[PDB]
Amino acid sequence: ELRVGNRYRLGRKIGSGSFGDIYLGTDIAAGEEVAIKLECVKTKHPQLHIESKIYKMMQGGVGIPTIRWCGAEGDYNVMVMELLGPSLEDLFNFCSRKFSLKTVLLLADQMISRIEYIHSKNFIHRDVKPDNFLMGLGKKGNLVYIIDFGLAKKYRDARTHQHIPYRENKNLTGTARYASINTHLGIEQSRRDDLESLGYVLMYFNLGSLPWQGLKAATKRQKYERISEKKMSTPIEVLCKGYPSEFATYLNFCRSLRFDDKPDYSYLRQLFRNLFHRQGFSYDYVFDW
Amino acid sequence: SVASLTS
Repeated sequence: ELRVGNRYRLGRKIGSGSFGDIYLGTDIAAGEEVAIKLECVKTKHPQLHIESKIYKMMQGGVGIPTIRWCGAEGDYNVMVMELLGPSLEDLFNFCSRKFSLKTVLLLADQMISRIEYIHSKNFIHRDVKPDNFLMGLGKKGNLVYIIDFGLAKKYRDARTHQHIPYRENKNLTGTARYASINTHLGIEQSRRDDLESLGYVLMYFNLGSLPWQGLKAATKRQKYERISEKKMSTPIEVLCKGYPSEFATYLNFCRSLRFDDKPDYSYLRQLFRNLFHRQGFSYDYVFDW
Repeated sequence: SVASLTS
């Protein structure tokens, strides 16, 4: 039978991205289902092995998937991961693209913490979006995991904590829908951008769509300009109209961080915790789904 | 608009 690593049976393709395809797999040793990421060896962009190193650097952190095997086999670089549950985009669609405020706030608290953990390990993620957060399986079904480190990079030296240098004139990295304003402006990403993107993710969950989503264009050149033009022309107070002020406060705080500033993650969690209590919610892990 | 882009 077809097995990567002599050990993982290849199953159906369950996802695609710029940095490889993802397949279901089965560990023949245990019958454990896994996720198998494949990257063609003849790729412009040797990346998967770097992503695997970052996963190894983050192992043991709460909400970080476990890497089971990496290696080269045939025409592919292979990374085998623990299989997680549905993504938040999956669950959003499952819930008919409506999440309650309670579910949004339960998710926000964990997502801020996942991003903080990555930053604590000296990396920025650079591709924060609903598809890249997955719920755990079974017992860990209440835990939000973060995936996809294919665009991640160090923002500071591990020993000296010297921050990487500021630059402009950069081409867009990440996804147009959730990228920070500064990314659209060509500015080097830093910690603040991961958190701004999360702010757009949270308003997406509240609204069902973002105002710069689904714009008519033709070229990809012109489409990203359309998005960058809309995102900038929509004030945060307009974006967040009809929702608690904490969401605007969150976004304004992220936009006000300087390039090398350390975010106050505890402040941002407490904005939403305070709202959670005001609403009378209990942190009982009853999500909408 | 949802494609992962590289620098």
